[PDB]
Amino acid sequence: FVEMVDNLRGKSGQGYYVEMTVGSPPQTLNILVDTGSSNFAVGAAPHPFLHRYYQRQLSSTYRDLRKGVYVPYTQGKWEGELGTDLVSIPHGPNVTVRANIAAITESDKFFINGSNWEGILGLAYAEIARPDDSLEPFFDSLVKQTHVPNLFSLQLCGAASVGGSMIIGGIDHSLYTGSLWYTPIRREWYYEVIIVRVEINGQDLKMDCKEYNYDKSIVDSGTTNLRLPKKVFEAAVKSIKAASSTEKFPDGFWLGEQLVCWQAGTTPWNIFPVISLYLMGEVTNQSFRITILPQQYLRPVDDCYKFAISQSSTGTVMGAVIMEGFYVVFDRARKRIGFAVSACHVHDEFRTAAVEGPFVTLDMEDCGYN
Repeated sequence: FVEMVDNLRGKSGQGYYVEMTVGSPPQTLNILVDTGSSNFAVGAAPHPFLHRYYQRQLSSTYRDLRKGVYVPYTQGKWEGELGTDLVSIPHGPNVTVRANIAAITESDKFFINGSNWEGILGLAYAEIARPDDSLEPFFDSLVKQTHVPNLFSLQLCGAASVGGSMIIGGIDHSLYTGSLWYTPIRREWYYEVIIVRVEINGQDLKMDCKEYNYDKSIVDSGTTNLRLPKKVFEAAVKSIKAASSTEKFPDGFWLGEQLVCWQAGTTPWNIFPVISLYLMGEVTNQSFRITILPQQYLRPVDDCYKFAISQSSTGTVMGAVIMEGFYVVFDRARKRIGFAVSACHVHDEFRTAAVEGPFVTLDMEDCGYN
């Protein structure tokens, strides 16, 4: 696992990517680690934003599936030709597997000009893969063709360049402190979990827990911000404004638009509240909680910061904002996701992030949306 430590790189806001090789001979490509999707797709044509791309014709092990794939978006998309080839992760488990690969030949609003990645590794379940759930995701193929345990863990460390670790097939004790707590994976499509309570500085936000998971909550390394549903968002902001009312900020700030700056080294951390998310536990009526410091939802860009908490309309998304404070274990074998304080999170000299429990929480099922 020490071979896999620090195997993730990236640029602030551009996601985390891991190095991979495809085809024979091996072609090196940087791939985005996305637990919010399920396709392994890489650029396979000279799009101007790409440092490089997958060249099928040069791989003796490449197999054309004579099938196309089209993945839409809010207003963009990527499309390509399906196939399979030998895939490997140089700084991962010492194995090689034949996996489905979507060679991207055309796309819009997908690649980022100036980024250093050329593809995406969707680690979620087949259920949301494209064109349909028959296209086996990379991880399923990794597990079914080798003896790598069916689980991976992520330690996203933020900072400009960012770094992290994706421990494949295991858990590395040196990446976290305290104990690991597990929440059940409600359903195997996205990495869906259930939030049963939210607190700001220790004070309940007083809301029906169902509003916290409307219309779902997921753990997504592919998203940058902690995204809360409207009702929840406004409630959270109203509460954070109050806590930091000692100072005023333009409406643009609370919208991730306009930023805020303070003399280098004089950021008033103490005036920003800590947020607590209570997740359903492994035992009936039992829950646990995770708390992020403001250094988590106030990401840098003299010191300037941008509100890293935005509203959503597609449910709660626990992106880098949340994940960067914890070591997240995607225990696929046991349908659960574990959290523990990350060994690389940024902390105050007074307040400290945490993962604690147990707590007694009744009718947690009711929090789930249907």
